[PDB]
Amino acid sequence: GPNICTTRGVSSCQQCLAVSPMCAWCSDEALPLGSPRCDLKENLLKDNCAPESIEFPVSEARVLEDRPLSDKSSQVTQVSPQRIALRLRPDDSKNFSIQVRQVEDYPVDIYYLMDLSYSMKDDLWSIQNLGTKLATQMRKLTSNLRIGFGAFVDKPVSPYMYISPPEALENPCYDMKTTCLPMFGYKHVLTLTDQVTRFNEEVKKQSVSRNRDAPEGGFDAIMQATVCDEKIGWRNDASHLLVFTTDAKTHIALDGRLAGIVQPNDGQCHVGSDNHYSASTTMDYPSLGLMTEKLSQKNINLIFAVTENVVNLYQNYSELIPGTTVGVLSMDSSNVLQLIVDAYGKIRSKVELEVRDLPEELSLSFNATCLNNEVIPGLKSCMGLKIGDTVSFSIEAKVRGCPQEKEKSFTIKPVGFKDSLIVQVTFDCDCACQAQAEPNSHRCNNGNGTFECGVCRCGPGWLGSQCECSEEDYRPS
Amino acid sequence: PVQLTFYAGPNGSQFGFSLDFHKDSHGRVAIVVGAPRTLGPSQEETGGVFLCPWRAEGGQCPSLLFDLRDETRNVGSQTLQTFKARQGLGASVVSWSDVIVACAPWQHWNVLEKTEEAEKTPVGSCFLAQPESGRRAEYSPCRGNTLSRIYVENDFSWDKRYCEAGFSSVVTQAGELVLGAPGGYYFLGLLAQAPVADIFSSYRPGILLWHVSSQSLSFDSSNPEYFDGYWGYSVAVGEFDGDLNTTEYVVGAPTWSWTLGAVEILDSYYQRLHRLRGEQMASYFGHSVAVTDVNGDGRHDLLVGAPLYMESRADRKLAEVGRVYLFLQPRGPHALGAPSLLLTGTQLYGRFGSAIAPLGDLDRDGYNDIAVAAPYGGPSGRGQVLVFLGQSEGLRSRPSQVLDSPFPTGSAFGFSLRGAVDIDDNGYPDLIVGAYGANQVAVYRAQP
Ligand SMILES: *[C@@H]1O[C@H](CO)[C@@H](O[C@@H]2O[C@H](CO)[C@@H](O[C@@H]3O[C@H](CO)[C@@H](O[C@@H]4O[C@H](CO)[C@@H](O)[C@H](O)[C@@H]4O)[C@H](O)[C@@H]3O)[C@H](O)[C@H]2NC(C)=O)[C@H](O)[C@H]1NC(C)=O
Ligand SMILES: *[C@@H]1O[C@H](CO)[C@@H](O[C@@H]2O[C@H](CO)[C@@H](O[C@@H]3O[C@H](CO[C@@H]4O[C@H](CO)[C@@H](O)[C@H](O)[C@@H]4O)[C@@H](O)[C@H](O)[C@@H]3O)[C@H](O)[C@H]2NC(C)=O)[C@H](O)[C@H]1NC(C)=O
Ligand SMILES: *[C@@H]1O[C@H](CO)[C@@H](O[C@@H]2O[C@H](CO)[C@@H](O[C@@H]3O[C@H](CO)[C@@H](O)[C@H](O)[C@@H]3O)[C@H](O)[C@H]2NC(C)=O)[C@H](O)[C@H]1NC(C)=O
Ligand SMILES: *[C@@H]1O[C@H](CO)[C@@H](O[C@@H]2O[C@H](CO)[C@@H](O[C@@H]3O[C@H](CO)[C@@H](O)[C@H](O)[C@@H]3O)[C@H](O)[C@H]2NC(C)=O)[C@H](O)[C@H]1NC(C)=O
Ligand SMILES: CCCCS(=O)(=O)N[C@@H](Cc1ccc(OCCCCC2CCNCC2)cc1)C(=O)O
Ligand SMILES: *[C@@H]1O[C@H](CO)[C@@H](O[C@@H]2O[C@H](CO)[C@@H](O)[C@H](O)[C@H]2NC(C)=O)[C@H](O)[C@H]1NC(C)=O
Ligand SMILES: [Ca+2]
Ligand SMILES: [Ca+2]
Ligand SMILES: [Ca+2]
Ligand SMILES: [Ca+2]
Ligand SMILES: [Ca+2]
Ligand SMILES: [Ca+2]
Ligand SMILES: [Mg+2]
Repeated sequence: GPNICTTRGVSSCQQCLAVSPMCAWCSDEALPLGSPRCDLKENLLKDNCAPESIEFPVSEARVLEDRPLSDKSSQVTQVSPQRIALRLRPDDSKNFSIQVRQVEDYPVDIYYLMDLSYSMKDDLWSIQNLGTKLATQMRKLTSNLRIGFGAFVDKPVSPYMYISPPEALENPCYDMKTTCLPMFGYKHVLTLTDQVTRFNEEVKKQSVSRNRDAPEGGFDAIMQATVCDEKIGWRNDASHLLVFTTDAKTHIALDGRLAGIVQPNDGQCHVGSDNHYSASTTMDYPSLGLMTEKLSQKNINLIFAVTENVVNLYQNYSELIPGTTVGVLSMDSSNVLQLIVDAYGKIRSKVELEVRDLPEELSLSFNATCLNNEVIPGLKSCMGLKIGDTVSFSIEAKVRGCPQEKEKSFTIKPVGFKDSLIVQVTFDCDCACQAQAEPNSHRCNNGNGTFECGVCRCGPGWLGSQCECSEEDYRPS
Repeated sequence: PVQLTFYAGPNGSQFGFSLDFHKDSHGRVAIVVGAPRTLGPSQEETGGVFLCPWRAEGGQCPSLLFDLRDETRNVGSQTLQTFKARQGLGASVVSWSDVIVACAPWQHWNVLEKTEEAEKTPVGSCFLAQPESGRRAEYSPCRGNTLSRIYVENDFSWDKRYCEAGFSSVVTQAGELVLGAPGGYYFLGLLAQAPVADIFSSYRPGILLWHVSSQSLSFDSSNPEYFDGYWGYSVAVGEFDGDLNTTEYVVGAPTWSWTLGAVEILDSYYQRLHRLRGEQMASYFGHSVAVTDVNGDGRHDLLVGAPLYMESRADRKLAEVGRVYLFLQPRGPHALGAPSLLLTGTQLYGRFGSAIAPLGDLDRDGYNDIAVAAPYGGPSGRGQVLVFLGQSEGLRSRPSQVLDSPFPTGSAFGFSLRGAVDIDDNGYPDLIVGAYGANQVAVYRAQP
């Protein structure tokens, strides 16, 4: 039938093909009475004229770099294929599937709070191990990890500390005739870092202090750890873990009334250039609500490692505080390592992608097929991605017209992944046969016109097939 | 709301830590306010007591004269030194007849005898002021000649070195003052009851240490469950066993039995009559226990605040709001059981239940009404006070009225408040809130 190629065209190969992609050109000479050279490929085949000169360009996607994705040693292939080469026609659409698989391990930042009370001394050694041992567990579980720790005793205010004799201020252990360092509220020791040896050395360097009341200000230390960002150097794009160690009761909110401190501990950091809680004497123990809010907002999981003697207290605390876990702090920390592994096993990442260096003229559409094997249109990322899962996205790109540049290069970058997909697109507006050119030919009415793939275009108006109709003549009625 | 007077004080002195009402024999009613960090003539923060008269404009008040000078007494080859520096005078102020009792739990007291010393621990000393007679006496059951070594050798039994005397103060109808100090017995806590007249008569100048024959201290308990429980954090006086003659003492401990907290009702002889335990743990059950017949049938009822209580409404999200527990005394000689009622707050992290100040009856009809503190409540998170209109059945969950905190952030408005006393003699109690953060006290008259 007439279709669309035959109509609204039949002037040149470029315009003839520009009507629609599904058009073909018959370069070889044939009968012009049937309006050939612009019609469906099937119609041209029925009309012959296929001496290897058929001009029916199509869009073909060529893969340049398609290294296999990592399955498990210096490749780390997260996106495959890596580099794509594509050829497009004006007013055309084509689809391509891109697969992405997780390779890199999940980063982790761990904070360790230690008590340095006199009572803790007997168990102090043990808690130190619980630090370093825990680090070892994360050393064999992941490659990217940061670890930091801080120490706490109690607020530096009476009656929590001895004031008589005056030497008690610099050495409260006067009754026992022993030397102990002054008791302090909170003292951040090591910021988050990958230097495990320095972490162990600083943990071992810590000593013990003395206080009066059995409860200790662990809530202040927890709030300081979970409230300071620059001092602790938390990473936004990484999981966070907190491990607090103790042996005896822990101070709770409103206890400072005994020492004369009533102002709460707000969600602000009060440790700068001194590694000390300057406002400890004027800030009260934060309640469980503030700590829970900080943990939820910062996405921090808290593990209370305590001795079996008062383990029930911290079991009750965990029951009251969602998201935290309880473990036994003793010669063996298996009950803590198992809980840490279980918590780390629930970490879930997200796979999102963005496109850059693309002119707004081109249009794009996509569908998502995650591990659920369900095709969803309009969603560029599912929820609940785990290491080893492969996600395939079918992106369909449509281009209208032929850009003057004729060559473009754009990038598809997954969110949080350095690797990216580089796609180079080319366009072929002109026809191959036009390479012949033949500016002058005797068939254009004795060399008075231009010839192009079987059609003579001549003069400023000469439109006849033989290039003889002229511009003022050829006016039949 | 307009008639909300403000009483100020010295700049940067935490004016409003504790407040109470005083009614001297002259017939003039005043507000006693204790600023722990009052700046004295020596440019040192020790503590001050302000007897503000009822003034519409409020403002600064004439600080009542008190012995802020250290007394280096010598007796019995021993030196008694009163370390009044940073003593926090005014943490608990009460009145009875023409006597004003102002206690300083942080007033460190020391005894020097050769190398050994008693240490300047916060024993707690209470000044008795009688302006009409111009008398300034001192009372301190915690103070004693016993040395630290004696306490250490006897397993710390009857440890009266860090009592923090005067943490809670009550005046009985008979005329005997009862002081509860949770710091006694090595933070276990203790109670000491003594007539005011006996101590006043036995007081002599320049002594600072003298045994009182009429003193009655609590009996020490060796049960580990009481260790670090703070038995004495809140003290109330009432009747629960039906004996009108005898006065029963209710002691609310927030850290009793591994932070669970509880309230113990005991007879006048410091013998346990009944015990009550909270439902949820870590809620600070026992910060302030009040005794009042909410139902109104002649039997006192117990009110306990738990500011740290955590509740949940949707998604099983445990959020800290606070709670109030009501225990009703059963008719006849019957022991109390589970909490009669439980009331929950609205604001998040408001510490609803930190302090409970009885208001007696608001509408003066027969139904008792109470007030509770939310020191850091409100949409902004500055402070709130919730008024509960009691009912014969019990206490309504939804408060009748809520008062916000006009002071800036950090004022901790509502932390300390007292009621059940009328200043203008209008027939209704007048509420006072000791906002220490702003160094101001807010007085508002409750108009039903
Ligand atoms: C004691 O009482 C004061 C109230 O006066 C409490 O608040 C303190 O107020 C003083 C006011 O002298 C303030 O110091 C001033 O800070 C100014 C900057 O804000 C200084 O520069 C001033 O700037 C003005 C605006 O540009 C200008 O007009 C003026 O001429 C001057 O140049 C000024 O010189 C003073 O140094 C304190 O910062 C302020 N403190 C706080 C914490 O806000 C004070 O808090 C009370 N004391 C306690 C312990 O609470
Ligand atoms: C915090 O952790 C502790 C563990 O250290 C949990 O202890 C548990 O406490 C409950 C009681 O709340 C125990 O259940 C029973 O308790 C009764 C004693 O309570 C009795 O209660 C009745 C009213 O029901 C009263 O009339 C009685 O006078 C008396 O007070 C006891 O007799 C039972 O045998 C039984 O133990 C539970 O056993 C106990 N568990 C352990 C391991 O000790 C505590 O529940 C927990 N806090 C919260 C809020 O769960
Ligand atoms: C990625 O997912 C999208 C879903 O939005 C797929 O688009 C769908 O593709 C199919 C062809 O595979 C289209 O089918 C055609 O539908 C038209 C009617 O619109 C019909 O006339 C044709 O005969 C044919 O059936 C479909 O319309 C289109 N849209 C939807 C909503 O399904 C896309 O194909 C997927 N990617 C790949 C590479 O398959
Ligand atoms: C404690 O309760 C008892 C009752 O259980 C109260 O006892 C009362 O004491 C008064 C005296 O103070 C008694 O009055 C007496 O009356 C007789 C005449 O019958 C007279 O001769 C005496 O001189 C005396 O005035 C009264 O009868 C007695 N009550 C009873 C029921 O016998 C006591 O007052 C209470 N304690 C306090 C401090 O209130
Ligand atoms: C063991 C004495 C020294 C304790 S401390 O001053 O060094 N403080 C400990 C914590 C602690 C507190 C109290 C305690 O029980 C004290 C026992 C009190 C017994 C009371 C019981 C009731 N009757 C009076 C005595 C044990 C340890 C520190 O880590 O710094
Ligand atoms: C992209 O679209 C083409 C068609 O435009 C799809 O081609 C199909 O390829 C499969 C084999 O891979 C054949 O079995 C189908 O018959 C083809 N269909 C058509 C209509 O040609 C192609 O699958 C799509 N996806 C990708 C990644 O190229
Ligand atoms: Ca220990
Ligand atoms: Ca301590
Ligand atoms: Ca009785
Ligand atoms: Ca009753
Ligand atoms: Ca009423
Ligand atoms: Ca009034
Ligand atoms: Mg300790």
